[PDB]
Amino acid sequence: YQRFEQAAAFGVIASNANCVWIPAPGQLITSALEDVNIWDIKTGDLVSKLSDGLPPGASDARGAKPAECTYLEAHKDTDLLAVGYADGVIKVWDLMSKTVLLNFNGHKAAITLLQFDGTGTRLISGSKDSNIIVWDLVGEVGLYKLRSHKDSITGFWCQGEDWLISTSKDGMIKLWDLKTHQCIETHIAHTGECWGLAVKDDLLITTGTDSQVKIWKLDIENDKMGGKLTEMGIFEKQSKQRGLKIEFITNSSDKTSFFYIQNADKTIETFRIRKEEEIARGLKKREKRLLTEEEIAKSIYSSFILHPFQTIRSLYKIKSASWTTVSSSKLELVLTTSSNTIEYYSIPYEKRDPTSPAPLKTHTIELQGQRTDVRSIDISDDNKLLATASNGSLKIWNIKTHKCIRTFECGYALTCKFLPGGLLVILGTRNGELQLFDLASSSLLDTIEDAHDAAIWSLDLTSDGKRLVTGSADKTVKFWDFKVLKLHHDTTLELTDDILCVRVSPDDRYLAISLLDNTVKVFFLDSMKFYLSLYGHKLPVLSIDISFDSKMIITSSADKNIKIWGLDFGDCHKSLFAHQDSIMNVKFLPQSHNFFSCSKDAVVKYWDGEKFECIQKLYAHQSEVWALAVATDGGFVVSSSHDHSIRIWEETSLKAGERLMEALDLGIAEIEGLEAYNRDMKLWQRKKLGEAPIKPQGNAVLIAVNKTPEQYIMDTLLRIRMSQLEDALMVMPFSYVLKFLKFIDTVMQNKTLLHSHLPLICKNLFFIIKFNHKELVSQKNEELKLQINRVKTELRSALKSTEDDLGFNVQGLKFVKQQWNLRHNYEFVDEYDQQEKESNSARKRVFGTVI
Amino acid sequence: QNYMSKGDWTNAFLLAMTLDHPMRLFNVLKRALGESRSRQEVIFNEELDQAISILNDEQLILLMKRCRDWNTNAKTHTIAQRTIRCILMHHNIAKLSEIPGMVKIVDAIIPYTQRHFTRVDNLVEQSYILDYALVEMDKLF
Amino acid sequence: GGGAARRQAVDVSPLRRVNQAIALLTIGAREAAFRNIKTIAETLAEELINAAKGSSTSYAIKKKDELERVAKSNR
Amino acid sequence: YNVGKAEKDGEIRLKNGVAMSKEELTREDKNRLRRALKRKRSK
Amino acid sequence: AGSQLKNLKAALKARGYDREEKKKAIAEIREEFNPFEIKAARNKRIAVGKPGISKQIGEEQRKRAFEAR
RNA sequence: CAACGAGGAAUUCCUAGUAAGCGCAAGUCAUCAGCUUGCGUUGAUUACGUCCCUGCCCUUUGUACACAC
Repeated sequence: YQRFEQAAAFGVIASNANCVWIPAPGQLITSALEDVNIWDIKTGDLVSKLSDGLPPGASDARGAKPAECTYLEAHKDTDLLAVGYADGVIKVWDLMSKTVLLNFNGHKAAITLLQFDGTGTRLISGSKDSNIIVWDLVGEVGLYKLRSHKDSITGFWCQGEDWLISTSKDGMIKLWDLKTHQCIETHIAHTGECWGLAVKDDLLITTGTDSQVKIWKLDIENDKMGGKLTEMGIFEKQSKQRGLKIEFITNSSDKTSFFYIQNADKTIETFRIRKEEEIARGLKKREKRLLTEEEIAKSIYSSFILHPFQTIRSLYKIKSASWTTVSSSKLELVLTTSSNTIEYYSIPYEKRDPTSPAPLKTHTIELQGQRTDVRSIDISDDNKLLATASNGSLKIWNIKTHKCIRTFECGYALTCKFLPGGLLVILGTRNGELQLFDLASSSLLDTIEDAHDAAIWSLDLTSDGKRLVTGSADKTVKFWDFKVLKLHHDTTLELTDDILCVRVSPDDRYLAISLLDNTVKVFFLDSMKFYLSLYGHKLPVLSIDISFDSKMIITSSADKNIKIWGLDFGDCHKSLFAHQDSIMNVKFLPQSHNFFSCSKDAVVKYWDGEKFECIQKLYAHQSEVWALAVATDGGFVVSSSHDHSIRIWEETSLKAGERLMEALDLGIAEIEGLEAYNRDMKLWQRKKLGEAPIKPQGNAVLIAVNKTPEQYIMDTLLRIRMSQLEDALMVMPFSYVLKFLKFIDTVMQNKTLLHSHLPLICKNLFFIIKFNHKELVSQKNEELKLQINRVKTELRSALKSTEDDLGFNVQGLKFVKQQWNLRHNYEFVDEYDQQEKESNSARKRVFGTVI
Repeated sequence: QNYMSKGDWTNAFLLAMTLDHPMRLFNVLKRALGESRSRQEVIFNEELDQAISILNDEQLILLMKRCRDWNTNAKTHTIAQRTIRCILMHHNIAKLSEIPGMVKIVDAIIPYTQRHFTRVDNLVEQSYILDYALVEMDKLF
Repeated sequence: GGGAARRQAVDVSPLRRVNQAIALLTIGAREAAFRNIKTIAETLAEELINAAKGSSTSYAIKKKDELERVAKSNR
Repeated sequence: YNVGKAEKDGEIRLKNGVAMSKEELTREDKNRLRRALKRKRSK
Repeated sequence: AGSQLKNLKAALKARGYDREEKKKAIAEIREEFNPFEIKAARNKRIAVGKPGISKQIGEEQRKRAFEAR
């Protein structure tokens, strides 16, 4: 088969991520969906779209959504870009050659921050699962995983090798000793979430849910447990929403610091922090009226040391920001907003006055976007493309360059079409208005106010183009002719129900209209004849398509399935269930019975109309695919979605016993090696110090598991099971029994792991010598005789030491119970009433017996 | 958490008792007991058993409930016996009896201590095969 | 080892030694009587005499010497 | 006396004897103890 | 060696809203894991017949012959 | 001037009145006589262990009441 693929994607400038700024104002790296694009603020031309080397839609593209980019981060000097995606992976690229250097999957959910540290070679990454991982770049390895937060890492701040400090989407800020990787000090920052973190070395600043911004003093050289990071006071903002990024600078040329808190909505609150001279010369002024009350006033600091500044607003909702500074009169701040647009503002400040009632944007890159989701896409014969938006941004892109060359202002526009000669656009809006535009001249040929009483929903030209059909939610369809280049309403068909799709056949034959009442009706255009009524879809029914032979129609709806109908008798053929949310649009190919359907769950799907298979399952969008349009000839198809994207699609095993034996042999070899080393040390310290042994290096596996040999043998002796322990001890020969006795003799000098394994040592040792008693008492060596005596003394001392406190506790606890009894048990002198009282007050337990 | 990491078992013990973290309490008592066997009237270190000596009624009733359900093992029973012993030798016996609830605990853990006394006494009994093997090894010449 | 062609020498219990002794003697008498002039009684007599004195002219103790020598080899 | 279940709700008390507190268990042991309780319910 | 059930579960994990792939896979595993409708001889130096299919064509042939007579 | 002197690679079955040898009868509504089923006579070798390999199965709270583990 001649399958499909993706040629190019565009329409996005700023997506659901952050932005990094690079100096030459300068350029900007930001996110498109799953690929990063670089822009020069000066002009705004797309100078780079760094993308994955595999086209989404190819043979090896995997069966899921692609990983949306979610955090840009840049190493300036050594020229790297660490970008991180929504599945958790981190790709590190060199910006010179634009290839992938490092892949750093690691995480389990989407990631929220990156940071290079010690400028090169180290990258720390925080994610929507609460881990935060340190990575080395010279080893390609996750070094450390700091794991104690609970919800989602909202920010952190590190210095090199000793201290990190993170704050997460619970209420908690944490300080991490990066030598031990244990959390040192934990506070509750804000009572809900904690969304911000910034610090200029003395003061730390955090923000939470609503306007309460908290100043902290971190004293890194502190020694107390609670008090490495203390809280110094709160203050307020003007926004009652989530401040979610704070960032600082030190402008030179005096020395000064500025920080911003961007908000959820539309607003960045900028702040100047002042200097120690005006701290000292402002302290007395609030210390006026002359001291317990004045000390309470001086303690209740934030408004003192912090100074608000020019509160920069924007038109849309703010997603990310970053700035640069010179002279303290060029706080030059780039800002990517949600409705895709970047904006380069710059506030001046004459070091006392900010010299403006409201700041000024110096650049704005917004030409290659829409600011809303494209509710309708269209195409020329083959050359141009039509994108229809809610703000009014009709845009005429071109296929061969992916640049909008022509754009207008219409309104809440949901459907549009071209006109068959090209260079002319019809469009209908969500109120009762229709509009006409062109390509060479300006916007409005004419608008028709009161084109319909209510929301228009779908229009269609005839194949010659002179006559178009508009169906609207005022329960009417209308017909319009082109009189000479103006619209002529002549007839109108009022239905009982809100018509929401129209279509004609591609040979002027049928008019199929989709009603809100779960059905479609097929009419004859030449008679308004009411040929057919196709029924049985069971929810209101979206896009129709008529085939090129005018024999076969498709019918999409919100029932998550498309139905194929034969138009000769109105008989159904398939009812194939696609698309688990809602099929928004469905379109045939030009010459074939193959078709495409794009749906509300971020997927387009390629089907055939003969076997009714799914030919292909294309997976490049991220959100609700609102429209798609096929070429008139040739058959390449464009699809446009809710993530502001427009994309083209073209054609192409030991056991117990022997484990204990090998553990015993290496353990006792290490043990008597160290004992020979100690005898060598005593002889070369008691004799002429001219020589000694060189070095016994400790065993590989013993230093690899970090265990003394007694502990190594002790845990493998633990790890054999009780059912095969009497076999594990019976398999081993008498030489291993003798070195087992050496092992027990050494282990009851370390009285820590003697007392934690007393019954195990007793059981194993007594079975060993009880089984090997005949040979043991025939061995003739005073070393083993002294060994047995030493083991006997230390073992029996440990056992009598534990049963001493056992017997003590028995007699003490029964004394306690008995003195409680003789204090207040009861008063019976008569033995029969006494025994009946004790029988009524006894402990009962009921048992299931068999008779 | 910082005390349990860096060592320091007495203030770790009283924080585990205040927070009522029972597995951490067993760990701080087991670690302090093991290092008490290591180093060298007093059974824990002196600061920790003074910290046991100065806790009040509801704290020692939850401590003895912890000792009660640790004593049902034959493994975790030594820690329970050392804690019961230091409570017994650092508190007042009339106070311990007249605390409301301290008979439904000590009657629960008298028979378990008797079971362990029987088991460890039989271990001492069958520990004399070493003595028999030594008298044979000395008869060998 | 899954079929790694390596042999390991084992000892052999006395019931297996008596079993394999009677087997070696009798089938040696059969093949020694296979198509010669002698019968099974005379070949078995020669076999039992030579095996009694241990002459290394018998099938049976030549087979024993081969089995013991292979065990000595890949001991 | 035999070790039943805990008389609190932030506590988990196994019949071994080892009482664990839910505030002191990490999330790995929380998932592991939940699956183990699911096994002991399912049998 | 290993069970026909274990090999059948392995074949289902091997083969894994298309329809004809499932028609092909189901027909393939049916005519593979049905060994009693072929006949296999033993090569002295192997599917040698299809008994049920030969039987049904031999009896449908004489069935239509009998109805014709 | 054809075959053949105990039958290759592989493969199947088998543990005591068993494998195998031996004959004698019957012919029981299905099946069988190109044989089938009985009946006695003679009667062993080697395992009777093990989960190492190949597989198949079971359990993974001890519950059922002490003691013990």
